[PDB]
Amino acid sequence: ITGGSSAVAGQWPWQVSITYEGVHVCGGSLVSEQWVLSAAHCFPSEHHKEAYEVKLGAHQLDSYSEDAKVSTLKDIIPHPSYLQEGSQGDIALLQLSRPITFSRYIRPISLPAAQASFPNGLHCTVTGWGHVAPSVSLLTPKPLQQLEVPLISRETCNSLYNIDAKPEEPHFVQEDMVCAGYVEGGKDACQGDSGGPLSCPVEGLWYLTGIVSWGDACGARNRPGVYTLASSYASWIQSKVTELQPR
Ligand SMILES: NCCCC[C@H](NC(=O)OCc1ccccc1)C(=O)N[C@@H](CCc1ccccc1)C(=O)N[C@@H](CCCCN)[C@H](O)c1nc2ccccc2o1
Repeated sequence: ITGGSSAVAGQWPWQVSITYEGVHVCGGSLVSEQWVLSAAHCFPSEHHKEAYEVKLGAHQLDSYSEDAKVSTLKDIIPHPSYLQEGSQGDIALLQLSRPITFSRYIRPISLPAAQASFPNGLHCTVTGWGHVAPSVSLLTPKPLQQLEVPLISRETCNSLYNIDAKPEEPHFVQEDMVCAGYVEGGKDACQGDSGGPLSCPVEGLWYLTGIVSWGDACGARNRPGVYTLASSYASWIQSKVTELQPR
């Protein structure tokens, strides 16, 4: 996250860190005791399931905490429509090896229904431990960063992405995607934020509106972050989780 601030411990208790071979690669959002939602693109086919971990209840990734818990994965379920980068369906259900116990620092975020609308301009928050500037990693001890971002329609977003575009480097915001951020840049999600929450306030609660997906250069003007809409997958998530792990 570039241009944000450090959250306070426990503020975003659904935020998880996903690591591959012990290195943070992506965020995720806890959605039940044994399920995490992240980005499909965080889980390429060449990676081995056994090398992933999920760290929950963390604030400073580098700091010891008796509140943080680390898990392996039993299942990685990318949405079947995700074919390649920029594809629709950049979303994955992750089943933890075992169920965790909710705590003050580990709590799920509510999923929106399929027809949840989050209107343009809504001030949502994206969080993560990804880069704080182009190719600049968050400094140890890696306190979770947060950034308030207003929602930007895919239509506006597409037109912004066209400004000074390289015709070879296309960027198309699809119907399952939304943007959020600022036309002048300097404030966005960045590399290593992928997979994490865009959390939006609705009726006193917080919903997982978006999953950090892609953009252009960290904090580039005319390039607000692109997110997969969780609402687009609410039916699929409910179906998958209900069949695989009925309550
Ligand atoms: N390197 C600086 C420049 C980065 C720009 C790049 N854009 C791009 O390729 O457009 C292609 C396109 C073509 C056609 C239609 C649309 C899009 C980009 O966003 N790539 C994603 C990962 C790949 C990806 C690309 C398209 C879709 C889905 C996934 C990335 O970096 N996502 C970050 C979060 C970024 C948050 C908003 N800026 C997450 O944290 C993470 N995923 C990563 C995977 C590997 C390594 C680092 C990663 O970081």
